[PDB]
Amino acid sequence: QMVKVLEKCQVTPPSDTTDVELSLPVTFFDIPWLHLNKMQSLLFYDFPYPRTHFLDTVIPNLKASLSLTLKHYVPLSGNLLMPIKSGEMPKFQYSRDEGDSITLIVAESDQDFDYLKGHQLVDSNDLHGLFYVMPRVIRTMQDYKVIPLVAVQVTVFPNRGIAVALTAHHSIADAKSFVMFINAWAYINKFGKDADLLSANLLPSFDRSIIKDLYGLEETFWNEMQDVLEMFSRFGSKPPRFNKVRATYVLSLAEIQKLKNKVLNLRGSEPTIRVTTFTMTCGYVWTCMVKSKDDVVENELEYFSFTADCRGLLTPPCPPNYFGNCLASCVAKATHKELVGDKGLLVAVAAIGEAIEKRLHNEKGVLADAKTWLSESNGIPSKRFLGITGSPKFDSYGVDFGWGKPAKFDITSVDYAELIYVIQSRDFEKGVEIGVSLPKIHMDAFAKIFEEGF
Repeated sequence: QMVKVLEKCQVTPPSDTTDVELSLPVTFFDIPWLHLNKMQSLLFYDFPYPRTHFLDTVIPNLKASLSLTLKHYVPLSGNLLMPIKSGEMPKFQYSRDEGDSITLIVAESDQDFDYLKGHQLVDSNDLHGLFYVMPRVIRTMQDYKVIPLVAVQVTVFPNRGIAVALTAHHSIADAKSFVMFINAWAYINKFGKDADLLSANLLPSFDRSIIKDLYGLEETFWNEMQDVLEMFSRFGSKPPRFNKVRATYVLSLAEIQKLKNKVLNLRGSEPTIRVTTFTMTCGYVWTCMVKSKDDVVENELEYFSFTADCRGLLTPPCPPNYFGNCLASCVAKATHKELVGDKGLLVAVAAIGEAIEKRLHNEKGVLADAKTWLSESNGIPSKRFLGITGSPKFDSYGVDFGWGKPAKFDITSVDYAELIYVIQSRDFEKGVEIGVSLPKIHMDAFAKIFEEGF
């Protein structure tokens, strides 16, 4: 590692313009995600300015803007409170009398910045190295442990660029919500204290009185998770040495059409299939991902799990800007023989759409079968699995602290699993950037089959 830390500090919300306390409940949507304490989000920026300007001006204004935007995102300055004793339930808490506050790390790195941001093969470890390791438990009260929610590590590459590296506990925000926060923080820094986050649709909602647990999912989800939380809680927070490299792929909207029509042409008349930019991009990626395994050296089932934002399907109406987890587990299944065969792309896209219709588009309600979300996931062999985090809906390249849009946005937390992430493309309007992570021998296999599909 060539990352040297310059300063560690604490960012609090504004004093005397906040409540001394804010307690927040743990809805049944948040419970599946309680054991995941890393939802990393890296953002590289071109910054052709002297390290002096960085420290003199850039760090203050970020420290400054972060404080202001915290008065609208208060829970992010608090912690998660995990129960130590049976019969108590988790919660979120911000106590200003505890000096609750996000840890900012001011760092300086001496690596090649144009390398760390590129789309060509990038060592995944170099990327995890730019993130601060949040503690597992910052203090133990008498009912619950206190687990931190957010830390950011700003890191300068002198005369090259800046890398903003955030780390959120997955209990407090899903992909949509966490990107809203990053975009408010950027927005208030760029424009200033008199920045209208409401008008910009970057104003959260923490009211969960309208989140109602009508199917008793909260009780069921807690008890299934009990086993998981014990096992996964004893993982020291340091990033393991990943034997995985990162590569980045870009599809135009037109290259999605070349995939769309490829599916339509493959005589997908028989049953009409739903063909969207999302189901396309996964469909094609999953198909390549399955084939890559073979070229490295069966006829079992391959699974592809993804999340879906229920905020729009809930009842009562749940605000679009509701902050927190609000996701649905979807698991496509398909035959290895079929996904690698002549109709592989067509099989995959059909499979992914057939998973949303039974789950999300379940014409009986989203939560109708939700007592099963937690018990399908575990029935996936780790050997036959693909996952996708993020969504083209989220404005990942709109995070502009005042230096321009980002050079790259990397959901770095993918390496912890057989995952890919799909992000709004930076340079193409309705395109997508697909972040893939694989060992290099494997990764070469992927890209080959990825290139050949056109």
